[PDB]
Amino acid sequence: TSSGSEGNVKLCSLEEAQRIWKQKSAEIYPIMDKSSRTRLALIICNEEFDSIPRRTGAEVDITGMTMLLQNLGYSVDVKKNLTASDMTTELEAFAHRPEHKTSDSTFLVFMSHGIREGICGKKHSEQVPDILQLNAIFNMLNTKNCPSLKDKPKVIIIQACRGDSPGVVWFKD
Amino acid sequence: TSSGSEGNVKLCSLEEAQRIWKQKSAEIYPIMDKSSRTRLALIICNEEFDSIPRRTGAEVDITGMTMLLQNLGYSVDVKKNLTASDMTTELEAFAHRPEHKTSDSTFLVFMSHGIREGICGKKHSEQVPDILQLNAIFNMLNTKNCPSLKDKPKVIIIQACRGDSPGVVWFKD
Amino acid sequence: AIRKAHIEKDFIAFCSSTPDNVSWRHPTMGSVFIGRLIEHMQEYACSCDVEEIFRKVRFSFEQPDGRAQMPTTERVTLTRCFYLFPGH
Amino acid sequence: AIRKAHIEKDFIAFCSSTPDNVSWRHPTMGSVFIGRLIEHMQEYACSCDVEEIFRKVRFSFEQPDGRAQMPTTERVTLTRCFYLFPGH
Repeated sequence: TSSGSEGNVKLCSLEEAQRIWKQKSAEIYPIMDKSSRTRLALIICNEEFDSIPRRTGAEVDITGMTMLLQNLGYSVDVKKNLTASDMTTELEAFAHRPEHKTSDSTFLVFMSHGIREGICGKKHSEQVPDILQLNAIFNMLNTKNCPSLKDKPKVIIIQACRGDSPGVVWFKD
Repeated sequence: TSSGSEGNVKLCSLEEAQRIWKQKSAEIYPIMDKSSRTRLALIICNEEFDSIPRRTGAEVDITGMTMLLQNLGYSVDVKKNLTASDMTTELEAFAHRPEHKTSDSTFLVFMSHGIREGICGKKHSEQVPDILQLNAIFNMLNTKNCPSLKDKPKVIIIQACRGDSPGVVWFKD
Repeated sequence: AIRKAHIEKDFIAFCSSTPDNVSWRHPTMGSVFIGRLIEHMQEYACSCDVEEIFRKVRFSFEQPDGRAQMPTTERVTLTRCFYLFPGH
Repeated sequence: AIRKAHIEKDFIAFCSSTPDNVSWRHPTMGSVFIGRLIEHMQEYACSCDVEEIFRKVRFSFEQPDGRAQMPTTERVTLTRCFYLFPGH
């Protein structure tokens, strides 16, 4: 039933779970006790911008990803319409959350306009770029800057253009 | 026995192979008939440089990778001590090889000094950089520039530094 | 006593398209990558590790239409399989 | 008739270390990443797809010594599993 905490996410049965622990021995990330764990996730979505077109439909993305991450056991912080500077501040704050110490993993989701260089902040324009680089995201969440997530999977999801090209070539059929 | 064409590579038995095709249905790359296929691989290794220290032990790497790729069914071209310009020329020539049309896959292996920006050519110095970017490698082998490898796995292996840092942090034990 | 740890490890990034290329967003249905990711996570979190799920998402994009994109996994330092074990 | 294909697809790159960081080469034994890659390919090509083999190589580097490195898989657009089927 979709009325449960896991919503539309299909459940892993105990039979499935023990088979998974058989197919792969000591090569699975450990999960913490459901009763005591404090999993966190972060969603940064830029929909309304100063200079670039509004991202109509972004609310559908926020709703879908928020509910999915909750279904998977994560407490989700949603931040909207941030400059690259604000994104950096929010990511640093996220890295400092005490809940990560009693968590086994994290998800970070970024949704915005993008260019080859990276992800657009709310103030971005061609004349005055406002860009967050993927490299900065990794640096803020690594073992130096986020020791609480040492040895724990950190999944980064990015919805953004990476350039202007349609991404296709023709071939004779 | 290691006297065979596959050398020290453990063989996949017919029993293993059919089980693999059961565990995963239509989600495996097709392999071409062994009798007619013409698999190619390329190894570019820079050992001797104008300005930077000689890469002692590089011959061990060339021997090991060449024999491994042959064991896996690939005809291996080995190119040594190339400028970034020469590497680009060699990669373009490799992309144009007619054998790729009757191949199911390729391996490209690059071994050199490296910096954050990319892979060092033989002439590289801090004053006059001679760098091949990973981005250029992908572009030369993509569907536009290498249509013969459309839908076929292209595995790129890079042995090189990516900066000066030891890659470690301390934690209290 | 102090001990050394890798500075960067256990990351996986999943981007909506390949470098240089666009990603698509429907004004009412939302971003195509996001929708597809959710559908695959819902279906496969129970049986597949995250790397495998991302592969399946990529496979679903394989036959391009007028609005093409190919999601890409980037900068992967997962040393183990990441199963979500939904319900646990 | 003409048909559209993705410009970039079916790639996997595997680098010897993470961005910013060194990779090690022994003067007589060769590069540590290369040696480790060969050993894992020899052992696992028969049973594991290339993505899985690369994961195992990463796992083997997990406990850092005085010469640490963490190989990284990059820019992955494999839509299927790549099994080498050695001997076939």
